[PDB]
Amino acid sequence: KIMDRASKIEQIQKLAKYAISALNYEDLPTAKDELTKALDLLNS
Amino acid sequence: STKDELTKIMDRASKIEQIQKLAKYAISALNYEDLPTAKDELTKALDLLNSI
Repeated sequence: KIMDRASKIEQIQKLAKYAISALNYEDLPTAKDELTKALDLLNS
Repeated sequence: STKDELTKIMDRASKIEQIQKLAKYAISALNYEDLPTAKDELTKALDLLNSI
């Protein structure tokens, strides 16, 4: 469960990195979806 | 208004950099399992992005 949660946190961090990358292209819809997914995941 | 449009490019651009910075801060916060901070940062990032 500890390692599991740590992986969930890794996934949130990865999504945030993906969003940062998308924004280098001003790819707003991609970054919106990735941030939304990171937030939904962090909530649950 | 070349200058005024450049101001806009710089401002919307400043907003995008702030969104990226908030995401970076959230990544760092999560290294400390600091969920409330990361949640606030991602929320602010998403709100700023929706304003563009």
